[PDB]
Amino acid sequence: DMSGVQNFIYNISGSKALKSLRARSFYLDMLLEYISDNLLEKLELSRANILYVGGGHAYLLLANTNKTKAILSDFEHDLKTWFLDKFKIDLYVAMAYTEVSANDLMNHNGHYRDIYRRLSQKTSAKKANRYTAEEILNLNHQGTENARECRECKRSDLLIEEDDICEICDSLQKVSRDLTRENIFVIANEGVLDMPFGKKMSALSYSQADKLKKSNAEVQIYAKNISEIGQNLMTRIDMGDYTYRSDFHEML
RNA sequence: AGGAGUUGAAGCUUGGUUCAAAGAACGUAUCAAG
Repeated sequence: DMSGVQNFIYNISGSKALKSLRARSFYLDMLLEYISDNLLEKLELSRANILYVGGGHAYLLLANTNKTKAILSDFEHDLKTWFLDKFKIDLYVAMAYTEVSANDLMNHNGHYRDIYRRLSQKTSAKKANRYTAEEILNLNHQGTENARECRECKRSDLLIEEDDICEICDSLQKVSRDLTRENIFVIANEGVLDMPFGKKMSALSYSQADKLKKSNAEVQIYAKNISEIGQNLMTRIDMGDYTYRSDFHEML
């Protein structure tokens, strides 16, 4: 459960507000996609365990073992720290597990809508008490004063030189500029848009950088269309980007 | 030898016909988009 997605989509006041809007609306979905897929990868598991991924929500179905509990708490700590590095209080995921017996989801004694209700109660409980003590202490201690800010992300750190737009705040605009229908999305240790756990996204087109797919170890592919099912391994991400002309003057 | 008595009376006082028609209905410049 990502909270406050709307105020991050509309955290724009600059010139390029058409591009940044579609950039952020794509970016939240793709963050939720890679976060879920990396959890399944660290759970040595296939993508069949996803019931549904939507706008800000991702419901899952895993096993009930204590090893999964340990890796779930570690995933909690890593993901929470990575958001607290990048989006200070702006974005927050609320992972809560609920346990059910195998008889309990057979629906013979009922008890399924209250499984959703209990998961909502635990999600709201973790939403009520978000950060721990040392997270708030570090988050107040890392404050500093500067004479510059970015104009969308009104934010006084991680700003580039000679120009006054924050690094995600400019990366979204650039990657929104080069984004078409048949374009491919790729993630690796070198990219443009920041994702946990330290692997970025390039979102490069069919161009001179297609040659990474040869020996693409530790590299994943997010697709709009699927044609090749040999050694391509492109999984579909559902995003709708119809564009007639992209210039409003020619359009009118 | 001329005297009187009528000095105008009645009727219609406008009738019908189209009673605002076609045009423009904001254009631009910053803002934005590229």
